[PDB]
Amino acid sequence: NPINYILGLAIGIASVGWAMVEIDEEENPIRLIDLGVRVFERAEVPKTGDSLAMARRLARSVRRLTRRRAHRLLRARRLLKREGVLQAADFDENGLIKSLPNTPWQLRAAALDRKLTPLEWSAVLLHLIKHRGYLSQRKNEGETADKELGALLKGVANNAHALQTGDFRTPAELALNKFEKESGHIRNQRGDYSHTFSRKDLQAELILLFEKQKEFGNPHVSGGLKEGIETLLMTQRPALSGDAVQKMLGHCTFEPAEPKAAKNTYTAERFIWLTKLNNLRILEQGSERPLTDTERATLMDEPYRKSKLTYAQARKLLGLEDTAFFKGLREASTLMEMKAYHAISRALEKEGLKDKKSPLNLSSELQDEIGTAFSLFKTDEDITGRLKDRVQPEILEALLKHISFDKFVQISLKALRRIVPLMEQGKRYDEACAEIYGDHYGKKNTEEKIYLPPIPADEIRNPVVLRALSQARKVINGVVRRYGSPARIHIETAREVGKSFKDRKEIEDTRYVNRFLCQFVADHIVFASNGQITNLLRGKVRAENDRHHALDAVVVACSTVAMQQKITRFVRYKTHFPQPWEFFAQEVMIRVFGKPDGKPEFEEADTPEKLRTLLAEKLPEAVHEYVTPLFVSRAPNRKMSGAHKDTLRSAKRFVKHNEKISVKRVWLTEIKLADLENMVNYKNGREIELYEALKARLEAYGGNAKQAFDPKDNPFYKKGGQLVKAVRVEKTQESGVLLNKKNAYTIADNGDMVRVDVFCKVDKKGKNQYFIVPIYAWQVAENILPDIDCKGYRIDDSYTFCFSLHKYDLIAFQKDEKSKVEFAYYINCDSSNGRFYLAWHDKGSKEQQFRISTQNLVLIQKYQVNELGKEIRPCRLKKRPPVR
RNA sequence: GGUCACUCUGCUAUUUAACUUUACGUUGUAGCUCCCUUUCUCGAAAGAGAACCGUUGCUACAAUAAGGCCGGUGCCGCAACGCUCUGCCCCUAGGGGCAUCGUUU
DNA sequence: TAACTGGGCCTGTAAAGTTAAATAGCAGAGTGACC
DNA sequence: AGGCCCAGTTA
Repeated sequence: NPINYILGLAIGIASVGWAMVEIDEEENPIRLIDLGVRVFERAEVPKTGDSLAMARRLARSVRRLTRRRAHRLLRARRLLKREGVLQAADFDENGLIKSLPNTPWQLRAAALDRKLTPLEWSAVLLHLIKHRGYLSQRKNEGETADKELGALLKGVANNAHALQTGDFRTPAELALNKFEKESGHIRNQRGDYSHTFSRKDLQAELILLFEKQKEFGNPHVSGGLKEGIETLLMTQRPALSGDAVQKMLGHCTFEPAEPKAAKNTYTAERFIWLTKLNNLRILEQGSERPLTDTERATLMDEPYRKSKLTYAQARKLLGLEDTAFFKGLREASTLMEMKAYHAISRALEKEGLKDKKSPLNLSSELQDEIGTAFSLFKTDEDITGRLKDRVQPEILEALLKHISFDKFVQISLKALRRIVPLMEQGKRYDEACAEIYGDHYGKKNTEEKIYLPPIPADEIRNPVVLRALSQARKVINGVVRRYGSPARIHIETAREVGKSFKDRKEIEDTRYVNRFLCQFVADHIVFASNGQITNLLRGKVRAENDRHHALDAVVVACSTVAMQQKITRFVRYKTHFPQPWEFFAQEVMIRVFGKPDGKPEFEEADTPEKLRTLLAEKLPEAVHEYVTPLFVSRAPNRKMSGAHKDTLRSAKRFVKHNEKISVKRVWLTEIKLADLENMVNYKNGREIELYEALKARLEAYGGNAKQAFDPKDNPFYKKGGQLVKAVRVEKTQESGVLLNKKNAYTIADNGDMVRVDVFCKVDKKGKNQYFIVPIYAWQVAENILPDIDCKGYRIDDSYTFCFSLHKYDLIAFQKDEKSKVEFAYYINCDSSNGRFYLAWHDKGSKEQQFRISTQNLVLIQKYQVNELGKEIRPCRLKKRPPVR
């Protein structure tokens, strides 16, 4: 099996591809061999550009929030029962309070003046616990500039200031006189923050109430009840706990199994100091010069004595005035800050055993330990658990009172302890590294294999580029595992593939430019091509990616020569760089498209034999049987995960009387004429005059609902004087998802179809009718297998099972009794008509390059297998797979 | 000497991953409230007055994935990656592919 | 009265913190490989 | 972009 490969691969954000070539003795390729292109599912939400895992993280966060709030209210009700406020006869079967009042603001205001019923008192407590305001929970240090206070902070601070004035005693009293004043309502509406309170003010109201209801003879003012309610109001789970920081740390440079040193460590701060000092060889007298040993020793230990050793103090300590020095800094801005030592010193001088002018002292190892503790942990529990019986209790209490460390450095404490004395002597960082670790300091151990392994867990930041590198490794290994190891493959990352979705939309080498790809390919196995000069080699060209990756591939296969040499020379500051060779300038255009030949309108060479024979008769001995008509390979998605749509709609009629409609309120600002036509009180004829008034108000502005119905400029009023901010509108709901089935009639649109199972049947008039059934994620969660085919009737035993498929799986095409074979790729399916969206070997821009097809009478639709760059086999399945 | 790349430090900008909360929004149920369909009752008429349902606004409460686990204030569940355990599909005992399998947990 | 077909509508959101990591720009120190 | 309905047309 003779083999030779310098093939060449070109990658992009939405596609990768490769084209093979036969090489000779030295750096010269003969005729090409084979090509194949894979496409991508861009790893980001298409329109927004958000990460796919970002929505998952937000869903997890809101799940946790909702669940913890529910359980906090449950604990509140259990405490209400225990402390004797309410008895078991006051709780229903679901644990809720019977006849619980719905006026907690008025009751919170009246509790300042009168006695409260146990029901009123329980309602007030539950209302204070459920709506508890915002907690600052940020670093207590600050300055005299707060410019970025947004809407939430502005509202909270304004309400707090209005509560600190001598007119309103409590937040509920202020809420009642803002309810009446201008808002008309109490809470926030339409994403506003004007009415939110600080949790400190709500805690103050809770304490003051408890005191007042102690004055007025409320029987339930127990200390246990007060402590429980205050704990339920104030307690929050910590943001960082345990190894949360440790699991997020990088790896030390030289020391293999050692964690990074904290930036606020003694050793690390002295290391930064010595780095600055020894690399400060910057004194310009017309020529630079280092600092002598006596100069360094004199200036070194001043940052401990004073607060900040700035450049002015440095000059005033030793130097002159004419050889200005102080390299490439062009005032004197602090030059160094011993922030860890100075911060510990001022914290201990605040309350502890310390004097202001006197210099403080502690074991350098203990300083290291406390820095590491405050960087790796934030809760007092974990910090004490790490520093108990390592430090004294009083100084530990002071440190927990006023110390907080955040950042880290790139090298461990062990390597730092080995390195910093060599810098104290005067040696440079690289000198110490070469002296200690023998100038190697990292062993690639280049286990060059034929197959390329994947990347590790902490691969890179960008998930789009992570997926790019993963599928690039896949496509490279697929060809290396069957065509031998390549000599000078190809490299090709587009300027847009690198990074910057937002800049990508602005455009419609500042990127993660192969820093993990170049290293990976160079170690575990090449030609570094440049997309700018990758269009160059003599040979637009149908920008729509039928084979748009193939040209980039064949030319990334040709970048190893003086072209790149004087390209680097032109990057340094050359006119001609042609490389015409092998007389395939138009043969490649013939092969990669299939039927291009400069004709631009001709039947595709969709057959192997036909393609080879026709190219043999086109512009002789360059024909190689190891080729097949090229078509793109789709990365398929078979994930069974997904979620239903977030919008909740009424479904009382849908389940009780089985009319296929949902009802949802629509704001008058986002309303349209069709919504008015689907008003609940209009289509049943309840409120015709209101409908006519709304229609007139909309038509007066020609459909501009944001301007016709605008608060504070054009409010709408019903007959009688009641405001209308939204109206219930009916929508057609053929299929849905029932939610909260125990306590309500609520539905949500299906969303996230995971797969489609297609059955085929005969016996109407000797013809084949196909029925297609959808399967969504919620059905997989509920473990059900549907039997209704999108418009069709039930699936009985008569219908024989034919197959099932997911997105991007290819199938076969009839389109009629007598037509062409038309292999295509699934994209979507229609829940109403059963239609299919499809795309063929053309890149398939979903906006315009779509194809629509209905499926009831197609006379042939078949499952297919479309593995690597071109390895298409026919797959057949006969056992209907279930869902769990 | 220039070009590129790499290690370390400082500052800046952007991006990514994890976690803690708040305020909304949506649906439902109550209560008060704006309209209003229908059906009745009292009326000899005029006129009143009730009731279900719909529904405007405000307040409260509930739900806010659907669902999996298992030796309670419990862990997961809209993502990515991979072939060590399984299935499917595929290709020649060997090898791939895709997962409903596993990992980040 | 049932399919086919082009058009077109609706889709969950903002704000406040604790962290870690990745890319790029500038300044400072060095290394190595090419031109 | 996914989901899928709407009004017209066609067999």
